[PDB]
Amino acid sequence: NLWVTVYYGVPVWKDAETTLFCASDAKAYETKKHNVWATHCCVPTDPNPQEIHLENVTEEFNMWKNNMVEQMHTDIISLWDQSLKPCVKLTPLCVTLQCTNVTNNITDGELKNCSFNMTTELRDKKQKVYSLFYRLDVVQINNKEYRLINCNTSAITQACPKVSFEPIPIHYCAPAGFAILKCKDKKFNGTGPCTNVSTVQCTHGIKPVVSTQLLLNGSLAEEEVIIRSENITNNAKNILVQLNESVQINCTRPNNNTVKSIRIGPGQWFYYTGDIIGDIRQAHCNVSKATWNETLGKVVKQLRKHFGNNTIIRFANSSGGDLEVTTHSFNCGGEFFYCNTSGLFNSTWISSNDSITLPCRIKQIINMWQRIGQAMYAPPIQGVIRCVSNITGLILTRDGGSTNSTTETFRPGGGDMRDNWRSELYKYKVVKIEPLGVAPTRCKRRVV
Amino acid sequence: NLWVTVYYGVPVWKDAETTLFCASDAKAYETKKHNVWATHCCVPTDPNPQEIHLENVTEEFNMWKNNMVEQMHTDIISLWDQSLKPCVKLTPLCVTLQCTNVTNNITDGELKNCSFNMTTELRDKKQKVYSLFYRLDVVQINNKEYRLINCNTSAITQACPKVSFEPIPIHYCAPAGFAILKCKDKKFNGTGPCTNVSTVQCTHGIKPVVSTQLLLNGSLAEEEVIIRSENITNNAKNILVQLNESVQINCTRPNNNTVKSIRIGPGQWFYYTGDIIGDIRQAHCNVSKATWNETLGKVVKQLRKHFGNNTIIRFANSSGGDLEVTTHSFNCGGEFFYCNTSGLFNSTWISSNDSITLPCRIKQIINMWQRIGQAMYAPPIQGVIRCVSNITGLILTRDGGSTNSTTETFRPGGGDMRDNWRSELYKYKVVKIEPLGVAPTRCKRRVV
Amino acid sequence: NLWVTVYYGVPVWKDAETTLFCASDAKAYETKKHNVWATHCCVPTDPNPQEIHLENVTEEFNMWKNNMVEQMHTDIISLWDQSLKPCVKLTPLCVTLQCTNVTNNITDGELKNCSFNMTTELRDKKQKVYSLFYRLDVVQINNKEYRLINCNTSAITQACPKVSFEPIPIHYCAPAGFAILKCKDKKFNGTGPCTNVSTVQCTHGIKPVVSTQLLLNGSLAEEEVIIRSENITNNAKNILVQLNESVQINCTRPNNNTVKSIRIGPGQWFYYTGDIIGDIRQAHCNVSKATWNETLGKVVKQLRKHFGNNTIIRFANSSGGDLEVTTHSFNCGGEFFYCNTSGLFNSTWISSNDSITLPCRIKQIINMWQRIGQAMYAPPIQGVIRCVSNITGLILTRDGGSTNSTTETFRPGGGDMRDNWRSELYKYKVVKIEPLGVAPTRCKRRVV
Amino acid sequence: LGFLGAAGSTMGAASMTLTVQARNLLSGIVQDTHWGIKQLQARVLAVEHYLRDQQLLGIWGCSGKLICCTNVPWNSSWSNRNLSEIWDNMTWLQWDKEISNYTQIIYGLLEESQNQQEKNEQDLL
Amino acid sequence: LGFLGAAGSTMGAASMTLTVQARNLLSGIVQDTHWGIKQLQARVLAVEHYLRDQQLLGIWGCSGKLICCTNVPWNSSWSNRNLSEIWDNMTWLQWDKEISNYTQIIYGLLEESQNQQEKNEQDLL
Amino acid sequence: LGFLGAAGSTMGAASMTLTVQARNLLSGIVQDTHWGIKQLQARVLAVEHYLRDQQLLGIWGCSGKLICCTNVPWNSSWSNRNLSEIWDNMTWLQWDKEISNYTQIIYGLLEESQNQQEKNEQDLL
Ligand SMILES: *[C@@H]1O[C@H](CO)[C@@H](O[C@@H]2O[C@H](CO)[C@@H](O[C@@H]3O[C@H](CO[C@H]4O[C@H](CO)[C@@H](O)[C@H](O)[C@@H]4O)[C@@H](O)[C@H](O[C@H]4O[C@H](CO)[C@@H](O)[C@H](O)[C@@H]4O)[C@@H]3O)[C@H](O)[C@H]2NC(C)=O)[C@H](O)[C@H]1NC(C)=O
Ligand SMILES: *[C@@H]1O[C@H](CO)[C@@H](O[C@@H]2O[C@H](CO)[C@@H](O[C@@H]3O[C@H](CO[C@H]4O[C@H](CO)[C@@H](O)[C@H](O)[C@@H]4O)[C@@H](O)[C@H](O[C@H]4O[C@H](CO)[C@@H](O)[C@H](O)[C@@H]4O)[C@@H]3O)[C@H](O)[C@H]2NC(C)=O)[C@H](O)[C@H]1NC(C)=O
Ligand SMILES: *[C@@H]1O[C@H](CO)[C@@H](O[C@@H]2O[C@H](CO)[C@@H](O)[C@H](O)[C@H]2NC(C)=O)[C@H](O)[C@H]1NC(C)=O
Ligand SMILES: *[C@@H]1O[C@H](CO)[C@@H](O[C@@H]2O[C@H](CO)[C@@H](O)[C@H](O)[C@H]2NC(C)=O)[C@H](O)[C@H]1NC(C)=O
Ligand SMILES: *[C@@H]1O[C@H](CO)[C@@H](O[C@@H]2O[C@H](CO)[C@@H](O)[C@H](O)[C@H]2NC(C)=O)[C@H](O)[C@H]1NC(C)=O
Ligand SMILES: *[C@@H]1O[C@H](CO)[C@@H](O)[C@H](O)[C@H]1NC(C)=O
Ligand SMILES: *[C@@H]1O[C@H](CO)[C@@H](O)[C@H](O)[C@H]1NC(C)=O
Ligand SMILES: *[C@@H]1O[C@H](CO)[C@@H](O)[C@H](O)[C@H]1NC(C)=O
Ligand SMILES: *[C@@H]1O[C@H](CO)[C@@H](O)[C@H](O)[C@H]1NC(C)=O
Ligand SMILES: *[C@@H]1O[C@H](CO)[C@@H](O)[C@H](O)[C@H]1NC(C)=O
Ligand SMILES: *[C@@H]1O[C@H](CO)[C@@H](O)[C@H](O)[C@H]1NC(C)=O
Ligand SMILES: *[C@@H]1O[C@H](CO)[C@@H](O)[C@H](O)[C@H]1NC(C)=O
Ligand SMILES: *[C@@H]1O[C@H](CO)[C@@H](O)[C@H](O)[C@H]1NC(C)=O
Repeated sequence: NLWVTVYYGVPVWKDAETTLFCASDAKAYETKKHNVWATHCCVPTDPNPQEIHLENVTEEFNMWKNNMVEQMHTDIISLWDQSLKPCVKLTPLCVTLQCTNVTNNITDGELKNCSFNMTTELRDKKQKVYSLFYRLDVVQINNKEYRLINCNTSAITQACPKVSFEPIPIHYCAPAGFAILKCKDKKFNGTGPCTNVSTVQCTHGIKPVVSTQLLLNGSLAEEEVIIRSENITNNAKNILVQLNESVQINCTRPNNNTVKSIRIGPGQWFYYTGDIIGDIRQAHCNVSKATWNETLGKVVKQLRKHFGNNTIIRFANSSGGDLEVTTHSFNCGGEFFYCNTSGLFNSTWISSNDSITLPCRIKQIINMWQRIGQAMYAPPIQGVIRCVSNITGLILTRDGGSTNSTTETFRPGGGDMRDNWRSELYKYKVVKIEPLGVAPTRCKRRVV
Repeated sequence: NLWVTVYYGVPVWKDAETTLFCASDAKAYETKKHNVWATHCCVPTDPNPQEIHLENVTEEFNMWKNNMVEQMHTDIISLWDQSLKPCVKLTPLCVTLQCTNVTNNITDGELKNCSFNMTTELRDKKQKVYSLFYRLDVVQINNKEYRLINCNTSAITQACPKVSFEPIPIHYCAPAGFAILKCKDKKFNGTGPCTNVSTVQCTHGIKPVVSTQLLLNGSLAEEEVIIRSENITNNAKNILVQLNESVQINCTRPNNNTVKSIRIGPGQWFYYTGDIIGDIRQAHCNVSKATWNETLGKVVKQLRKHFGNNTIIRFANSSGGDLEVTTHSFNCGGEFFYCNTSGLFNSTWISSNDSITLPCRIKQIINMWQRIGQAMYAPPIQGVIRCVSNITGLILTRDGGSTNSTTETFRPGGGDMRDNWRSELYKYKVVKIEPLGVAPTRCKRRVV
Repeated sequence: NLWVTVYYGVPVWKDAETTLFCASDAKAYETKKHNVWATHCCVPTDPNPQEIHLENVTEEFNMWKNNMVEQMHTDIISLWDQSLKPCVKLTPLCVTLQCTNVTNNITDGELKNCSFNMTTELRDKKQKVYSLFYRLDVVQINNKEYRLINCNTSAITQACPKVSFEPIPIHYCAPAGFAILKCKDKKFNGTGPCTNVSTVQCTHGIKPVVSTQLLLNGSLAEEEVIIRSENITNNAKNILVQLNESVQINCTRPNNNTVKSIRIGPGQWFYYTGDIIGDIRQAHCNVSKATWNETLGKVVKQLRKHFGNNTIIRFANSSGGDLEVTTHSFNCGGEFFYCNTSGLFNSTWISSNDSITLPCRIKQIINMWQRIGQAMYAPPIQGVIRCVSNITGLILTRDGGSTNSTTETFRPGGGDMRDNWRSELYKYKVVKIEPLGVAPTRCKRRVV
Repeated sequence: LGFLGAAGSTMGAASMTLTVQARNLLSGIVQDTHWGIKQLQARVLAVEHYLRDQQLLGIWGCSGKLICCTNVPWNSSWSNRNLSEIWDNMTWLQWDKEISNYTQIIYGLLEESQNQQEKNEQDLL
Repeated sequence: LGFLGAAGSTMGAASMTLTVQARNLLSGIVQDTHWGIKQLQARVLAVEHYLRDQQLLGIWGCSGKLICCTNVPWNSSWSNRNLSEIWDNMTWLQWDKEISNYTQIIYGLLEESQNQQEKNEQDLL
Repeated sequence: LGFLGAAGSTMGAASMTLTVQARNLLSGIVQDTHWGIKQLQARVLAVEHYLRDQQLLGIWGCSGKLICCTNVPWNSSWSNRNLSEIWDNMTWLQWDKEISNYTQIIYGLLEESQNQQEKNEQDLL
């Protein structure tokens, strides 16, 4: 007795994967022409109503199957390459250099004094160039001869000194026909249904921060530290630990650098490290010990709900790999740091700052994204760098190999940058609206 | 008692900015494969009804807020760069050269005889190259050594010898939903309402002519010389003077040049100036004095309606700047001329040709658009160049600093190429058609 | 008494030219990352109903006016260039080389032993390189000095050793609104009406095979050999001969090559011919004589229906031109062969294999498509190549100049690659569906 | 019975299958920088063609119909064949050949008759 | 009489020519990598504008009409002019200037009155 | 009350808000070579989806309606629930889960019933 009735404009949707548009936060800060993110995401935001609650609607979320992480990965890499693309190349620097130790005010030889004949603006002439280098960028050929470490593998391009990569919050917005569903459940662990759901046109602004083994400058958890993993019991997976409190880390590049330049072609400029004013000190980062200790104790209270509260949680340092794998990698003041983390994971829990200083390495040729391809050269920065970042979470793995002794070992995980972006993206899902549908009614079409 | 009635297809519009499509004039002349404009604007025209009068419609125009000038600027530059892009680069020529004066049949030394070892098709060999150069492209390094003047600033690319940039008339056509409104009011001064309005699908064909301090080959005013300015009383603005009569200017490159070539790589060809057959003469342009005098007197009659007819109009030459700023810059026969203008502005008006010859400079490395970036190299032209262009208008500024003495001084203005295009564009406006709208009627919808 | 009635969704169409989408055959074979065609036509097929018969519909086909050949030409060339584009260039090899004859186990000197100083990864150093070359790629400069034959004309780029160009069947699919009409008439000669017509969404898969003077690996004719020409009686046109039986041709590169490599820049790798293990033999191809003889006799029976069965058909070899013009050109095992064909056309017909071996030339610098532009360098292949291809048709021309003696001479034609693709494309036509139309009915609109 | 499966059918029989062709206009629903542009352009072109057919039906007052009777009389000068041949013996492809030179005449007339009737409706209300 | 040929005509006279402007929306039917993208973007933009007009007419219940009477009364606050001036003395361009600030009011009201009536039809059936 | 604001509402209550979702299809109205292409492709895709919904409503005879009764009877095999539960207790998202496997059945039936009725109208005229 019922008939099909067709309804158009029906408030339903399906899981969907599309490309979101990016926007800067209404260009609140112009950045002039010196910021890559601001330049790319030139599109403004608008402080319109931000969300629509969906009462009585339960939606299923899974942060490890969230394609927005793939979009950020793709867009971040793509922009970085477009940014570097028009800059001056360093092919002319793939030469043999003669090097000696730098001994001036040095207690540890991290730097080498190297020199070579560099191409000048005329093809007929070369300029003798003398500058200091970090050992991490220099390899012996065999007052020995050395070369740039990557000149056998790929081209090296100098980053334009005029372009900052400083993260700005970026909002991602749905295309017409799409909506983003946001989970506000304070207890959401990254997988399953969420009842506290509202929709948005755009995500809030997320900074495109890149780091290894430690999550920086993200949002904080409410009430408790939340540990999220696709597979908690799998020692092969990274567990993302979101703190409900931040910890500050104070990093520096203490050597007062004097930057020198040279014309190496027709308007082709190269910037070199020059020399250091004053004495030499290792790059380093400082963390208050008690704060760190409290932070791990909080992490332990949470690990225990997954592994047993009769357990022993042991922390340990990185198991092995390259700097890009084992150290805490971050950009500070525009420079690239590779810091030790082992002093942070030297304790176990068994069921006047007094800070810890972590030594750091400085490297100028960057194997960005751990991708085989062109390397970036980071031009030197004049003066001294100091910055303070917010530790907002950790990335850990277990060693496994357990015999159920109740003692488990946790070490820095890291690797894939996607896992940092997941820290904010776990809250959002993209769906496609499907407005056309049918239902039975007690109504036959009138036929005329 | 009235109800909303909705009407679709309503003949109304809004000011709008879009991109117009370009077309050649139905490819009346093929140009073969040797013309850049013809190649880009491959789209034909059609001699269909050209215009629709809009009786009783008054439209407001403002030639200084007309976005079509921005489009021409963008398209002209973009095409020029795409045209140059695939041509052979002159990076191999950024060498040190030894130079001596050219003295052969010279009464004024404009040319230098320079030589160097140039790269040949094999990487193992160089060819000694000897050629003559204009001083404007050559800078001393310090039988002294010299270099190409721009090899410290940017790459220089040789224009393909096979591609002409000779302006062809280009028509600009509206996208669907857009229309171009044309003002035919003979007294229109560039700003305000116009009642003589008709619409067109496309503008008439406008040649993409580039010049400094003098408008060439444009249309003429009817009845009187018309002086147009965004701000008449502002001495900081250019006044565009459109003549109602043309004045011919006869320009030449009198030196019978022999062009020589060389292979400098794998099919990489370079063309050089070689030497000169016969004697040496300065490049120059001729203008009949009386015609010029009448022309300025006509301009004065018009200046007086803006500044007072009890005034004295004094003309003077360029105040300062580079050749690209102070001279009359134009392309003649494919060559780039920078001519003196001071002899044209040596008079004042107080309320058998007998021509004036203006000496000219020839330059081959062109800082096109006064943009910082790659330079173009203009290959030499075989033989002797003669051309005649039409002076159709002037670009002037006032010095200002007036004490109301009633004597005002007018000098060549120039600078921005946009101002030349404005000379034709002032007649046209782009609008968007908005067909959907409402009005009250004595009619309620019948509800069934 | 009849009125216009408008019908929408009418099953009619017009001849039309559009771009078809390409698809691999459902990625039945992955090819990993080593096949260019598979990479480009990443789009899968689907074994859905393949065709719709159109009973009582006669359609007119013309294989020489079929724009699908133009699309294949354009897409094949475009892909080939995109494939080569990112590979390492050989500009550094355009040097002068010293050469001597290779005499080691040689009875015929096809190879030369040449050496030079090659650029290494550092700009300060060169490596002496010794390798063997085929004479076809080497030209004397004038223990004499030689150069790469194309270094005066264009850049040479090394094909990536990781990318195969092995043809895969590619299907071409219609855009929405378009359909492809297929003629299944076994007697269709390439022009005129066809009653055996069905439509398809996509063509069957056609391999993008390139060859000169002999059609390879195509489909076979049913019942008889079919000779197709736009102009049968015009000696200036190629006649396409489609066999109803295949003939196998066994080709080889007998010299057991050892491949050597060198780093010539920052991850820039070059692969060279090294040397040969064992003795030297000419490249060659074998065809059974009797099979070939039967094949030509079948061709003759068909030529006679066009020229008279009282005729004499004489076959002769290529009249002249370069290897790319006169030889049988094909890719075998990845190598480029230029084989003699004259032994195949040494007979006339007048109204234990016993094979014929055709000597072949091997060339590494390829003037692909007979286009002026960049050359491709084919890196050497390790070991020995053997392959067997299917002769599926011939491309012939007549000499003409006939005095009606009844004896006509047929020679290899070739030239344009489009003619090979026509061998399958003759079966298909692209049309645009035009669903909107009208017809008279005995029905006036009811006006209310 | 397939797209264009009705091509050999008589016009009458084929009119009963019009939904078959209508549904193939938007088949793109089911369906490298330089290449991608050309691939995208093709979709845009298909959309404009679709919209034009819809606009014409819209203007003529047949926006919601596959088949509609109109207010334009048939001209024997376009075709002087009887309806019996046209609907029972002839197919649509053949018919298109018979009257294609009048396409623009008929369409202009359809626009005019509908515009007049829409005005009549507004005046009657 | 040309696109916008009715621009100087009175609103009444101009309403009789509405098909003239409607047919110029899809004129793209009759109508270098970087350049081509911009050229293509222009076509896409024209399509979206076309579709929006059609959607609005659709929602308001005027999907098949050039002219439709609605269920929204006219507000004298938008315009207190009589219909005689509006239809016989004034042109559409002038009218747009007179009421453009109410465009969104009228459109919102049209959506509401039609939604209510569509519900009434469904309940009546 | 926002796009999808009716998602938790019963189907009946939600049907009264259908204009809310319809108007969000063409929101692109309000809204670097490689990047620009991808941005443009997204707009083209949204357009095709819009058009397909409109075509289906067109074919089914619901081109001008948000809600339409049809000539296809409801199958208890798709759902044997009563209308009272469906309209008053259940929401549309839940309903979609209940009958999504029959989408293509219902749509095919709708095309068939409308084609038959359009033929009936043409024969009656
Ligand atoms: C986590 O978040 C923290 C901040 O919350 C980030 O650290 C900040 O990083 C920025 C960028 O390096 C630092 O800003 C720099 O300050 C330098 C001088 O500071 C004084 O002057 C500025 C002028 O407005 C005042 O705002 C400031 O209070 C001080 O008075 C500037 O010289 C730097 O400018 C650089 O870029 C411009 C671009 O054109 C160049 O012209 C300059 O020469 C120079 O290169 C820059 O502005 C900021 O101080 C940092 N904060 C702290 C606490 O140190 C972390 O980096 C972030 N971590 C992660 C992982 O994202
Ligand atoms: C007309 O059609 C014929 C076939 O019908 C084509 O000839 C074939 O060409 C392919 C490509 O060169 C030949 O395949 C090659 O075989 C080599 C070894 O063969 C043995 O191992 C394979 C492994 O699966 C078995 O399938 C095969 O039966 C044998 O057991 C491989 O080493 C070759 O691989 C190459 O590419 C890969 C890509 O990653 C590289 O890694 C390898 O190192 C290597 O470079 C390749 O697979 C095939 O044998 C040929 N057939 C015949 C009869 O010889 C004609 O070319 C075609 N003609 C035209 C004009 O199109
Ligand atoms: C092709 O033509 C034949 C006739 O020449 C068509 O056959 C008709 O089929 C219908 C089906 O019911 C019969 O009623 C007719 O009597 C048949 N005609 C004759 C002369 O017997 C056939 O249908 C046509 N094909 C198409 C696609 O319509
Ligand atoms: C422009 O205004 C004039 C009047 O100022 C319009 O002239 C009217 O033309 C109609 C045509 O039939 C006459 O009936 C009127 O009597 C004329 N008006 C007067 C005052 O005589 C003219 O039509 C207007 N232009 C347009 C495009 O409508
Ligand atoms: C979510 O569910 C609650 C009930 O569980 C809904 O509350 C109803 O609200 C209407 C509003 O007039 C009342 O008439 C009903 O009596 C309420 N239900 C009960 C059981 O009291 C609430 O509206 C639902 N949310 C949504 C979005 O519909
Ligand atoms: C610096 O001194 C250490 C001491 O052993 C030596 O090994 C190293 O090679 C020296 N470096 C240079 C560049 O001399
Ligand atoms: C430049 O090259 C010469 C080799 O002839 C070398 O002695 C000199 O040290 C080089 N210059 C520098 C700064 O190394
Ligand atoms: C040419 O002669 C003038 C005369 O003073 C001199 O200054 C100039 O440098 C000379 N140029 C060359 C290249 O010798
Ligand atoms: C080439 O270089 C040599 C320097 O060794 C120089 O003497 C010679 O003059 C150069 N050739 C030319 C034409 O300047
Ligand atoms: C090889 O020998 C032949 C014999 O005449 C000679 O002509 C040819 O030039 C030789 N080639 C080389 C590289 O010596
Ligand atoms: C390298 O160049 C030198 C010239 O000084 C030449 O003698 C030598 O033979 C070259 N090397 C090779 C392999 O030809
Ligand atoms: C269209 O006009 C041409 C002109 O010769 C004519 O041959 C053709 O048959 C005409 N077609 C129709 C349908 O009248
Ligand atoms: C719209 O509002 C502005 C606000 O001052 C007013 O000046 C203008 O006349 C208004 N237009 C209409 C149509 O009411």
